[PDB]
Amino acid sequence: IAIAPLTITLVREEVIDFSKPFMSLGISIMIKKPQKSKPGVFSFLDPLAY
Amino acid sequence: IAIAPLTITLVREEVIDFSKPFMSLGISIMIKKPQKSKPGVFSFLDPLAY
Amino acid sequence: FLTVERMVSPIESAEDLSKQTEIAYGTLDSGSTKEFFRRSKIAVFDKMW
Amino acid sequence: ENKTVVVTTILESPYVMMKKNHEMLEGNERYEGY
Amino acid sequence: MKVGGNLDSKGYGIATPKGSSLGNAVNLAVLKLNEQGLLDKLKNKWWYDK
Amino acid sequence: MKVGGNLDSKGYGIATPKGSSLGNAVNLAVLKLNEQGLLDKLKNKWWYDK
Repeated sequence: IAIAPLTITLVREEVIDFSKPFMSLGISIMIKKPQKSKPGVFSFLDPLAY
Repeated sequence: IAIAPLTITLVREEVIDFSKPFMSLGISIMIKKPQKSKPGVFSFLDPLAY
Repeated sequence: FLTVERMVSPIESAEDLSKQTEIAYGTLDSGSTKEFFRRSKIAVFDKMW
Repeated sequence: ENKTVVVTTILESPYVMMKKNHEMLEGNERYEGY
Repeated sequence: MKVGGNLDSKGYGIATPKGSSLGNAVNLAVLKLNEQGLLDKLKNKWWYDK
Repeated sequence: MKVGGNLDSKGYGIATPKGSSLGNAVNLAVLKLNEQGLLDKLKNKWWYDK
């Protein structure tokens, strides 16, 4: 028996049996993220230039 | 055959057959919407802080 | 600023339901929901039942 | 009669992970996860 | 208004008399459509597009 | 960073050999814990509690 994060598809059904799915999910997209710190005193003089 | 938005439970399996679930969902809570509230006096100071 | 964009929520979740009596709430009979709650083991769900 | 069932799986976090002390463990206890 | 999150996870499925023969092939076609994704576009029809 | 929404609907389920003896009763147990709600609790145990 297989108890693992196994995706159930028709072709996989075509060869063996499967139970009722316990966790529904979908395709998701992963990228990198820019982390800009919220400045302190400099938040004041922000707009123009020093 | 039952082709309908039927919820699938254990006892329902205990008597009949279900195919693999095709549409997932959860219990939902419905209420009446209120009207868009008007702030009043608070607008004098409301923004920028508490 | 200075807009009526409030859209207040009188209820937060079932947690708010368990702690109030102003607003009643029920379900549909001959349905799975009643079975779910009648067999639910969650504390808040129990009190709701 | 009562025999051991072969359970197959794959190393996936957090599905199947290795314990910190799996080295001193034995059998199924060597694993951890959902 | 729909308020709060979902309480749990459960979905819909096709029901057949326990022990009927059609259930298997029906399940197969259901899976095929799910991979075919046309069910999604139908969800857009009867949920979103109108 | 996880961006974008889901693409479709497919979930995880237990795999058994086509014609396995336990598959039915196993699926029954899955339905039990599903009605016992321990599932999402464990989901919090391995996803959210840390």
